[PDB]
Amino acid sequence: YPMAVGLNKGHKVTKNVSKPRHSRRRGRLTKHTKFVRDMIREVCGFAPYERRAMELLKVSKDKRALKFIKKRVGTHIRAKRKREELSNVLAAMRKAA
Amino acid sequence: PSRLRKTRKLRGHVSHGHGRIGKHRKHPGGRGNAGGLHHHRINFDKYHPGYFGKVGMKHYHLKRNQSFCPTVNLDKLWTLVSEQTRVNAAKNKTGAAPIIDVVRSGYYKVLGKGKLPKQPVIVKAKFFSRRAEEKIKSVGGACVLVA
Amino acid sequence: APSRNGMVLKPHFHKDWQRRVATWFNQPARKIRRRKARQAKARRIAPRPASGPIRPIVRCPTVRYHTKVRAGRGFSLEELRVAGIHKKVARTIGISVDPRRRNKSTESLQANVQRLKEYRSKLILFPRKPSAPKKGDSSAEELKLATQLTGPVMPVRNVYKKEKARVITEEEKNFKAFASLRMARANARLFGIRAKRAKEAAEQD
RNA sequence: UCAGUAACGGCGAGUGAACAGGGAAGAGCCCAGCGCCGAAUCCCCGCCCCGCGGGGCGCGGGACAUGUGGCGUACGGAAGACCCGCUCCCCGGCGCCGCUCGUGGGGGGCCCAAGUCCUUCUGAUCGAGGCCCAGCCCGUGGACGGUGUGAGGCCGGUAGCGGCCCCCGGCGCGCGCCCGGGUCUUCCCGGAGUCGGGUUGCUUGGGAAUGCAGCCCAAAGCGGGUGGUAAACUCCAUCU
RNA sequence: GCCGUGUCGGCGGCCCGGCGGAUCUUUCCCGCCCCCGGGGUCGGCGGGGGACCGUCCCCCGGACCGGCGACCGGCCGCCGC
RNA sequence: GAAAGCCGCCGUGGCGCAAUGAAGGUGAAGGCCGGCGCGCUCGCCGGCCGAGGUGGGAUCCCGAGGCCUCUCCAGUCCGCCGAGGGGCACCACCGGCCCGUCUCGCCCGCCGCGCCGGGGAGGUGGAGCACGAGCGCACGUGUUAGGACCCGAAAGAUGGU
RNA sequence: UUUAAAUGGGUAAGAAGCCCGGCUCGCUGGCGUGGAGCCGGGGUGGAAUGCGAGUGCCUAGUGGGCCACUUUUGGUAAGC
RNA sequence: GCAGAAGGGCAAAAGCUCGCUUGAUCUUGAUUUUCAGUACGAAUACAGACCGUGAAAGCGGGGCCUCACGAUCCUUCUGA
Ligand SMILES: [Mg+2]
Ligand SMILES: [Mg+2]
Ligand SMILES: [Mg+2]
Repeated sequence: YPMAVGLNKGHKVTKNVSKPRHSRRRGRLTKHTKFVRDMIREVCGFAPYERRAMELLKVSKDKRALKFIKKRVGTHIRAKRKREELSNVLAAMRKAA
Repeated sequence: PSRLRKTRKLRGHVSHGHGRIGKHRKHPGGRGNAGGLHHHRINFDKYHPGYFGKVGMKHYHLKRNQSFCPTVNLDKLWTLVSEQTRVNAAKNKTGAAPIIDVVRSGYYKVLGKGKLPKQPVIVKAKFFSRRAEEKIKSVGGACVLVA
Repeated sequence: APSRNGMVLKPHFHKDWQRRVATWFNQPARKIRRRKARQAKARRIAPRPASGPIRPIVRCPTVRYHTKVRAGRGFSLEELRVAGIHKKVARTIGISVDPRRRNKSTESLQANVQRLKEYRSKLILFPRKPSAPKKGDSSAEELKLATQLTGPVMPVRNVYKKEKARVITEEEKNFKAFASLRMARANARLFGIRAKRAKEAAEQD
């Protein structure tokens, strides 16, 4: 009993299954590229804000750490993603020892 | 036609139809809608009541395609098909009612308007009003909905 | 400046507009300049069809226009994939290609594949010197005309169905009513609120 | 067309887009990266194959360049190995023949018919007249100059008129170049002081900031951008 | 000899007749979907076909007027030669 | 001939055919007849129909009676006709319907029984409905924006000598 | 200010009026009360004089005024 | 005397004293005054709630009446 407004809207067609367009698989990690970024962050090191961040992230607290990452790296969706990969260095520094 | 107008008939007369005293100059009341609250106030009420102020909600970027629904009410409903249909509909065989879908005639909603005739229909619209669909269910017709 | 009962108006002439004026005096002169650019483009090419390649069946967007059928841009590689022709071969067969187009319905997919194979079955090629792969004898006896007019396979042909006559039965005259519009519209907006109160009785214990 | 609409505005005066939709026209591609090929690449100089109106593929020396020339590759995916069924191509240059839709272009010089009889006048192109063949020509009754108002006296104008001179785009002998497609298997797969954030300016219809710019801070990699009300959570769509 | 308008008929010309219809026909003809090499109208799809209705093209009869649409005959009264 | 002609599966679109609300949105037909439920201040089924009613209302219709060279018998006509009738447009009034809000209230519905849908009765707000009148073109008057009926400053700005 | 003119101002001088019969009401309420409304019926000559009215749209000019009787304010008065 | 500037009004009162109270509340229209016959302000007659007072009829939705005040834009609070 198909109708235009409501919760099952629209004229009913059947979906075309298709392998997705190749542009959409663009920011994947592609293991050789994982090797280049993981090798080069130990020949080069950490930024001065993310050394101060991981010396708040081991002792001080975490709500104040992300409040420090909120201001410098831009948004909130970027500040958590930075805060969790500094914590995965801090976990690999201490708990892998 | 420069011949048929007031300025040929008014040539010879000194102030050219504007007066010795008032002596029409350029802009004695201001340009445009100047002074609409101050010295042209009595013009803007008594002829444009409502002209000053906020009155509703702002809607940024409306699209005049989301709100598009044309309407046909029930007197204009039998002209969407031929007159050869309805004369063939009622000549006493069975309850065979024709379709009338307003969507391939370019209408989306069916509103109410009295004197829908005695024949049954099946009417395929996107929307209906409740006055409209109970005129249809009282002539023995049906009301089928489409997306 | 205003007077008796009139219109309050905004002529947008408060800007120096007599320099930016556009008069269409060359407009008959440009209509016979782009007829002669169509005639000397028709006779210049070939017996290849005038007004260019074959366009697909395409449905318009946006609620107001989604009941009509429009001529599109190309042929959306999936439709070229099913029909069996190659993507770089196709545009010298006379077939337009739009690679950024998506097919997510199946009926509108199979419509243009039917269109594209109907084109290939009414096409005659010319070998340079008469080798003719995928091609045989005399060119459909000189192809019955020379060149077509404003669409090779009549690009719109927006068609409607018959739906001849039915009998007003039970379960059809009785249910699908205005109450079904009002209740379905209300459940569309009371869906997220009612799924929130259900969580609140799920954390009730 | 949307539309003087959404929107902006001492919300005053005023300003003010876009998306669908109908048309005109329609055409698509390349690279860095990531890998592969013994730098397989390019420039200059010298004498020649052999040439007109001069540019080369051939030969020998100097450089460029591994801090990366070239080939195959570009997100619509790609490459390689398989397997499967086809196929021998395209490009310019040379000589000449055959055309060219208004009937290719440029240039010069040519092409119908009263100066008849009477008459007015400074002078006629005036006015009258030409048998029952309609006085003559007309695919030529545009125009202008000629002692005044001219189809026929004179340039011309008409006509896929004719002949002349030069020039152009395209068939066919010799150079130059030449394995594509499908199916499966594995590997590969991307642009940073940029995005973004804060703040300050200018701009916009863009309004809790449309765009731009300065300064400061400054990324990620199931990432990033956008989804027209700031923010958090969540799902989806879409692009790269 | 004549055409105007309702009434038809010969369904004649409809298959060697025009167009129009969101009339009908799931037995016609073409490439396909729904189940167990075949098959079920088993519901249709894209197209062609041929019935029906609406209006316009002839033939016989019939209706009125023969209307600025007309010729011949006879009549009356003019007319020039 | 920069004309004219045509298209129509070139009508997309414009304006009109529907209004109202800030919006979500909703969205203009009634009366009678015959019966029934506490014919309960409320209503229900079926038919007949169909833009309601009142007061005015051009025109039209009917019209006793009236009007003719001798009287009783019959015809067309025309003029005069008190009165009566159906009443155009339009005006005033009353009722009705649709949308926004208000008050008072009871009942019904189920792609799912709910901080769910629909209905009622009264009152008010609307640029509404109540058998469509618009569109295109042309002309005239009026108002406006433009140099704006003509002429007229003291100024201000930009770039130069 | 008890009293109180002349001139002046309003209304009325019929058919939309008058009378009678009936019926709706959820208003009013001893009451077939009261009041509104609706329907139907009955009788038109209702002061003088003059005159054709009713109605809508569009609309220019004007927005410095001045004088004289009579009535009055300021001023000694004024072509104030 | 009635708060006050005047005028009008007022006697088992509209004054004076006392007793309860919050109608100086909630809501829709109509009307008058100024007037263009617009607005604000002020006022009047209702209607619908909810109340107060009184034995009750009634009276009351500010002051015995004539004056005592204020748009759009913006801010703020309140309401479902
Ligand atoms: Mg004037
Ligand atoms: Mg200056
Ligand atoms: Mg004037």
